[PDB]
Amino acid sequence: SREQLEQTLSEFTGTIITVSHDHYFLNKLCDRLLVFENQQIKRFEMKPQEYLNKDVKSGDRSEEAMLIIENKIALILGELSLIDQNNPKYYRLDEEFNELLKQKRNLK
Amino acid sequence: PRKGPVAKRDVLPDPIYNSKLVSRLINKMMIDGKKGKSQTILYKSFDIIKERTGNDAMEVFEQALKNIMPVLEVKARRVGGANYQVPVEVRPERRTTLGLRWLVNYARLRGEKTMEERLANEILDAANNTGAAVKKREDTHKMAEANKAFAHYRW
Amino acid sequence: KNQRTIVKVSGLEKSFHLRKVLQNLHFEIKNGDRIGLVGYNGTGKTTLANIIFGKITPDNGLIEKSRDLRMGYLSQSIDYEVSHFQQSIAEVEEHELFQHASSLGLNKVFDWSEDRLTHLSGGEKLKLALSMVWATKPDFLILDQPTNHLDFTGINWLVSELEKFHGPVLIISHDRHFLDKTVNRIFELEESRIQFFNGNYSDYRI
Amino acid sequence: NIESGIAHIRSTFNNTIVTITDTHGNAISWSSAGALGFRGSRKSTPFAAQMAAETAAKGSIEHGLKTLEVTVKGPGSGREAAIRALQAAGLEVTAIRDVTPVPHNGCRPPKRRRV
RNA sequence: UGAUAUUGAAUGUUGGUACAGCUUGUACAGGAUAGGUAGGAGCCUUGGAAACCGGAGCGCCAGCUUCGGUGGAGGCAUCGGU
Ligand SMILES: Nc1ncnc2c1ncn2[C@@H]1O[C@H](COP(=O)(O)OP(=O)(O)OP(=O)(O)O)[C@@H](O)[C@H]1O
Repeated sequence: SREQLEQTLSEFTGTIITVSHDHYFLNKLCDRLLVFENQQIKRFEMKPQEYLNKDVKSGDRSEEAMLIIENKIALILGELSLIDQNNPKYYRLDEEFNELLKQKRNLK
Repeated sequence: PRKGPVAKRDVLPDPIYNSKLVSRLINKMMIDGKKGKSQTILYKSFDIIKERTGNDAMEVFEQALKNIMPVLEVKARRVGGANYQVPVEVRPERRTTLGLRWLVNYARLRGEKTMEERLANEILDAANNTGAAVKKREDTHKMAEANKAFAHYRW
Repeated sequence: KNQRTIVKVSGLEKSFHLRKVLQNLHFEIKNGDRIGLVGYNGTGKTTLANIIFGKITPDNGLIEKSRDLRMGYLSQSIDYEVSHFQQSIAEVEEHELFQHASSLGLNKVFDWSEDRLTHLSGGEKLKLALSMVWATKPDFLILDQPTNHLDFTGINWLVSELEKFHGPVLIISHDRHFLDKTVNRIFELEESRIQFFNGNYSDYRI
Repeated sequence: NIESGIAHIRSTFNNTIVTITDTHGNAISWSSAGALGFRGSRKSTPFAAQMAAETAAKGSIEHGLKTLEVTVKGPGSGREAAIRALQAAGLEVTAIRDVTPVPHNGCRPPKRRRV
């Protein structure tokens, strides 16, 4: 009965409001949340599973830096993987890589 | 285009808040060249922002955009059989463009009756970064981080 | 203390009208057994439990149990037990009950009005019902459909507490995950005949 | 509890395995792209090699290593990422040594793919 | 194929029983890791209190545990609150 209900509700094109503490059932069916917290109802535009596994945004103004710097490390690391150490281009990429790694340490 | 980068277009600062960002959002809200409607919507929204929060509307708006503007986006690249999403840094101008666009679009989808109210609520959510537009920014950052391996690829 | 058989069922038959529910069931519950009684709706799981508890007399068969055995029964009609909570305060040592209650998240149960106590959430009813059963210090636990209305909190509580419990536990549940944490044996009741599987519920499925 | 060890990096075209052993080759710990949940194409990428090296290193640091000798095998692209990742974990890398097996004209290779 | 008789000895490993010792005990608040019950206002103290350090086990990451070395007069409570 639960399996049949799950199949049917995934197809239903109308509005569904479900209360369940079976988070699996919720996570399969629901795409948005109304959370009852601290005597307030807040609407969140995310799945049940994502809301719980969130991580506070206390340093969300800094994650932007950690994201950009790390993505540069990935780009330079990728190129180095394809080039022999004997190519003069290797030297420049390695210096930048070590310098960028220092920045990563400073942000952490 | 192939020739090379093309001259971007300036906007005048809004008469009331003396802000180019406000003016740009007004253009993003405008439909069918009806700039009147969009200016009225925004000014009414900013009154709701000040009347609700009590803080200055501009400060709330600027705080909201900060939470919306993305830093890394993903660009698709067809590498043989499978298509790879390559993470790319977002130019400062593009950050502003995406922020205003995302804000406006998701604001239009909200459930309040009037756009000004809708827009106001959306900006407030972004101020606390819990709205739809915020979620969009989360998604792109997830995609970029997930496909971080392929950053090497690029044009 | 040991694994001495506490409940032994043999040739248990039970019918309603013309519908056979239980047909020739032989099983034993021993000390420390954490048994999941599974099976689809209407298979007789509650009927079986009530016969084990003694609410329903079987048509045939014998139920052997220690004469002094105390059987804590969570039951399904919580409404009746929770309505008697006012009566239970006089019969149960207040202290222990309230100690549990606070853990289950029902804070300051002492102060609740009879209005609220009649208007409870179905999840509150269960939390109050659970606390009551455990304060009675039963030697054998029967938990019909637990974790139905419980939140993350009450599920973590019911798990950590079941593990601690000394006597045997018979859990009637459809919740795969609750079974996959608390039980080591599955009793599958199908076509009025019980089949036995070792381990939790996931392996039972396989 | 041992300090000096060898880091065997097996970088193939499909996966990068990193085993960490003592100087006498007793396995302390190991990690591989597959072990970290990468699948298919992802395991090959040098990014995965980095993560594999880090995970192997952090497992070893419990036993208390400080200096590593690195040996690289196979034609994969992982070696540089895995080596830099080991340095970033804190363990100093004395020397890198390519020990990819080279036959002196031995066994017939498998037939060439017609892709 | 198993039990058992012919059929013995020593060791190691692993369960059950009885005894003894080491000990072991964290909801929240409360000063904090409060196992239950009983008496309970004195107890310990160069026969080493507190405090410092080292060692070790546990641990809910708060912390308690005891072998100890420095250390030398307090330390703990019923009262108080929780
Ligand atoms: N007193 C009764 N009189 C008649 N029929 C009954 C009686 N009790 C149960 N039944 C029926 O016999 C079967 C036994 O139901 P029972 O409550 O024992 O099942 P269950 O395993 O608890 O199911 P569910 O999980 O759906 O509660 C069902 O068909 C039920 O309708």
